[PDB]
Amino acid sequence: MIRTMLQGKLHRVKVTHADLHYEGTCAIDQDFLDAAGILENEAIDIWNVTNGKRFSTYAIAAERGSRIISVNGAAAHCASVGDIVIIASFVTMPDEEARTWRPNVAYFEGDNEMK
Amino acid sequence: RGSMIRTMLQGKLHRVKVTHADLHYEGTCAIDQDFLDAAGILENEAIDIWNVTNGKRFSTYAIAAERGSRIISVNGAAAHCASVGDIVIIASFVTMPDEEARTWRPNVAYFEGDNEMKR
Amino acid sequence: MIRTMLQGKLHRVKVTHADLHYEGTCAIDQDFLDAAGILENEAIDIWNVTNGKRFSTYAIAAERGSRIISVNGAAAHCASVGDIVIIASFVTMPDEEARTWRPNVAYFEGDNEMK
Amino acid sequence: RGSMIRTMLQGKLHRVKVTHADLHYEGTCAIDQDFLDAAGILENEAIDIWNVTNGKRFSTYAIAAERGSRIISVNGAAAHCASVGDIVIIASFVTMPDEEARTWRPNVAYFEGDNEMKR
Ligand code: NA
Ligand code: NA
Repeated sequence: MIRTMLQGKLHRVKVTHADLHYEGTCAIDQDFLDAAGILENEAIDIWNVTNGKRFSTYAIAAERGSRIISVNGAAAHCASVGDIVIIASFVTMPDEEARTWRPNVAYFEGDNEMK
Repeated sequence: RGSMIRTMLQGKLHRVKVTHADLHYEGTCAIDQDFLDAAGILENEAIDIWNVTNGKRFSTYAIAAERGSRIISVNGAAAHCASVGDIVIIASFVTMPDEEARTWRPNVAYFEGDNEMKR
Repeated sequence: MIRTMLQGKLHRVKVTHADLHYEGTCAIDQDFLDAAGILENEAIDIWNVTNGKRFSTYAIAAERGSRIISVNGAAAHCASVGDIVIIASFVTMPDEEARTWRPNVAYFEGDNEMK
Repeated sequence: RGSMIRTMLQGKLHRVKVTHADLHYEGTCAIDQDFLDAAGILENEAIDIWNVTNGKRFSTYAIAAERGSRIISVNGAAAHCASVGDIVIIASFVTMPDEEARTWRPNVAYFEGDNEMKR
């Protein structure tokens, strides 16, 4: 059987931009994507610690070192600048592999400073 | 064998406008076949609809509307989630192994006006 | 690439029972499951035409011919007796097969009379 | 090859009670490893939580809490969706080909009282 497993997680990043009108696509500092194993164009779940909203989208890379978490398009209805969110992706694999799988978790403090 | 499988954006229709929404007398969401083609979306494929106007997010499937009709019809229970005039994003996601995912290019079609696909 | 496709749909069935406390598991007349290709223990989506709620659960079989649609446990917060719902399941398959895939759709009127 | 793949209930914890819920200082949901074993749920597996008390439904993942702790800890953003004392159902779903799905038996564990697993 095939299991759905946490691939990686950005833990407690702060939303830095949220534009309904002008922008549409969610964007995340490429360094953060790299640490969590999350890919450009991959499905992600965003869990908003500030307001409790939970939604699914995909992200593209923001510039390395920018520390950007940009939640745009329709998703701007779900997060505001300054909200603390958790961003996760999930992968599937057979049960035998899933039993030893290790996700990639990156922790943040302050203004999206990775620990 | 046993490769880790990613869920990736296959394609999307960016900022199409809902043209029809009927709760009672229709059920199935329908999208102009030309639009489905541009986004690589199939008839009967699962789609996510993200409503830019009201923020609602939901999952359904679509059938093809007549080519050239420019229809985006959100019917059945989903008519509680969108209305005629609303701007929505319609996406489909596929699964593939990690290596393919890392160079995958989604099929994105951009819209304006009367559901005119931009060049 | 692997596509997620509609497997089958029960179109406009009426909820006949909704018990939060006593029962937990959603149940559907086995004849209806058979017509839609939906399996016992399969993930299903329920889209409530009456109140707009959309949720995911799984169902077990109710007695053949009972015409039961029972929405119980936590899901009783999402539907009431008399609500009209659409129940769907989805399967995955490769793109090449998905292009010709045909879902199983069953239509209903009145008191869960299949057409 | 090309078999149609079903999403099936793998297992569930039926009517466990939330024992801890911390928004700010913790993130990860945790479940007594004995409970994970009984339901066939893995550490880091996607789970659905259906809150019997308040009707909220959400998806997350769990890590193992100490065996015998009887912990059901719903933390991070998910602490907006459950509270200590709430009765919840925790399910995981797996995928498999249609033939296997048709005879698949989910791993269901039933609870009462102080998160006591019924025989
Ligand atoms: Na407009
Ligand atoms: Na109790």
